[PDB]
Amino acid sequence: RPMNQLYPIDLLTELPPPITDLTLPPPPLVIPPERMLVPSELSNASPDYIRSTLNAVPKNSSLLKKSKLPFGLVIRPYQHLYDDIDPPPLNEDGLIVRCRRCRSYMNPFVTFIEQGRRWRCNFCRLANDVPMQMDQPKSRYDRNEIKCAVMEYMAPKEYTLRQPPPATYCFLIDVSQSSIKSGLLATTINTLLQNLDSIPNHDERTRISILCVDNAIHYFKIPLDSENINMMDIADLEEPNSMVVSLKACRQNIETLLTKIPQIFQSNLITNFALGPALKSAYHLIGGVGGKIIVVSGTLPNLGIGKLQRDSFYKNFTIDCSKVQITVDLFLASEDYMDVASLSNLSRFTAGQTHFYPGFSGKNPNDIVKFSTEFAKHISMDFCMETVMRARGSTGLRMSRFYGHFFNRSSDLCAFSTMPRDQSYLFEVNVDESIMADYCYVQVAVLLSLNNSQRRIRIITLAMPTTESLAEVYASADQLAIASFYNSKAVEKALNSSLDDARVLINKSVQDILATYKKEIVGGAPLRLCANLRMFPLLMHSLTKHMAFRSGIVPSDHRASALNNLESLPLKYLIKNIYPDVYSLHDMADEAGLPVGTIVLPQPINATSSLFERYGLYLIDNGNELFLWMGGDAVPALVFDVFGTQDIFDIPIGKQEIPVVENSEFNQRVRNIINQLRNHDDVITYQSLYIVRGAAREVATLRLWASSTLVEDKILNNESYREFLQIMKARISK
Amino acid sequence: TYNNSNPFMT
Ligand SMILES: [Zn+2]
Repeated sequence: RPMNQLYPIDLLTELPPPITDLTLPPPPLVIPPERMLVPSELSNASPDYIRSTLNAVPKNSSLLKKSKLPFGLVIRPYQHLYDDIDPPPLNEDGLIVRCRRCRSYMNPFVTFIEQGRRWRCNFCRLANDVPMQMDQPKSRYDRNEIKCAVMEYMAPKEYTLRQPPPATYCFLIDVSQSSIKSGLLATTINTLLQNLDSIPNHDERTRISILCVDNAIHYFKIPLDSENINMMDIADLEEPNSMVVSLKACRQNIETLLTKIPQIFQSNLITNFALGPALKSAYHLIGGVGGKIIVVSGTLPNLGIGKLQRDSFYKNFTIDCSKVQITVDLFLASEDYMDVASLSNLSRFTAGQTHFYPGFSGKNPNDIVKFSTEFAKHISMDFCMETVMRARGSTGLRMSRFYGHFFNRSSDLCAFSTMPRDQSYLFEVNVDESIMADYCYVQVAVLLSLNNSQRRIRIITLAMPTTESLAEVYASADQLAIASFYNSKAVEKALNSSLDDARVLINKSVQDILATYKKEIVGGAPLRLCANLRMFPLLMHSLTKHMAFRSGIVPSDHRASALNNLESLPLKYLIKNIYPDVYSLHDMADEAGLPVGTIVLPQPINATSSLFERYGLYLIDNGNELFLWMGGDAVPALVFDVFGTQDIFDIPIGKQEIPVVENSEFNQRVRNIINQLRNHDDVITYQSLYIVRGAAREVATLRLWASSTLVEDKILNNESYREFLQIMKARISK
Repeated sequence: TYNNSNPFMT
């Protein structure tokens, strides 16, 4: 069969690295047409929903252990922030054909035996009876579950205990002095004000609630608009209707309320923020139905249970949340220590997310734009509730570990009190018994309650050829999925052991593979590997230089933040966060910077200072920020086209946007590119821009930060990518 | 921890 072939390469002959590879699809999934009931591209799972680190699965353990490649699945149930965008097919007859033993769902890989009266489960080989219902002008082959690898069903009654819940929100806002002064409260209020209609309300049942918190927990009774402020203070930190209300029936009142709040705490001098108590308050406020507690704060919890200093209460809270289907999201914006490392556990184990805004300050107009844009997109994001996810494997395969934000204790089931749209997840697979078939399969199932009072079950079925050829296993390895695998193992290692241990784990992942390939597969002295794993060494090396794993000094909050982001980022954004897209703008092609409303972007250059001409203009996009680097020797014409002036020392410095320079088509093109890199319908990230000038203190600090993004270069005591490869070669030698 | 958008800020 067309088993993907091994394409040997010499890593030393490919420098700079062919970074265009970061954008190629993974190796093909060699499945002949006969194995699929209705052959088509939709008959096997798309890499967008699931990506196996191995697209040619080792037929047995000893071979898996010998490959030294990991077996993991990058799973992402949703592709966009809004469900109306490119949804999978949706079944509605309520018929759900499932195996009696394993419980796997009918899929494109089952085999109909005995005149099509029964089907043999492809996961456990059990013979099952085909319901007469599967044939009621279309036949069973016109059905999605048989035509598509990724499809969805409307769940029957037995898949529900209680009636689908409404999308419930509880904004727990920090109204302490730090919040007032910084403008976080103002910005938070104004944003809610400007997006009440952005919040999902597909069934008109969406419910909201607002808790303002300082040293006491301030509540608000919101009457129905039709029957036209009641602030109920509670200072006893040891201690529903009209508190959690209809966004629709109280639209004007919620608006009236949010408008007054800023004035209420306008002159607050209290510096207390009792997160613990408030959190328990919100818990009881929505626990009877479940929902999201969205915390906005710029002040370290310092009063009541759960206070922190420069705690396990939170972990216990997440355990309780898993009992009442509550998710917690956090927006931490402050110049002071916030202990993202501790607070991020709230979101982490409740399927929520934490967003960190270092040095946030209203005094900086650009700080407002970033916080607002993200907070707005985040609250507008669709999501599920009471969801659970699991992956079933065919005989011999077993899910062993689960990574990402959700709740999982001693099962193979991942609980999502609410399932967001902007995250990714990873499952490690183990091959126990030897596989006997030429194919093995993996099926991910999501039993969910959509934010439209509907019960659904989303299925993702993946089929992979088995092989005994170690060479074939390597030729079908998904480098980006693998990078992601080790990225999660590294986060675990760090978060539970040490940063250094995590570095050791990252570098080892590369050495073992390079060592294995060299000895397990048959010139001068090259560093051998295959084409599909060509970017792996570079990705792991670059990972060791990421702010999340770097050696040396990195502020506590930044670090925790970076770790939290790398662990939940969608593959696409993960690879870019590790290795950045760098654009050479001064010698930009004429197409670039202009429409094809989507703008065309220049081709990315390698992430190295070797290419930064002193007279050039470069734009760096690392998924977190955008750096506009202008060479200290830029010709006045260039400095002009971009900022209006001809003096390069007069340019804007730091966190600032590019000015609108009239009659400069070049300035428009630069603005187009930036705006293009800023729009995503799958994540909420708004990337602030930092303008840096090439070669008073701030300028040095920025050059330093921007420079650190060029992960191919040497930094302090971390070698360059070139040297890294040399080191590895020396290590796998005798 | 004094936070700054730039992690390299003194
Ligand atoms: Zn079965």
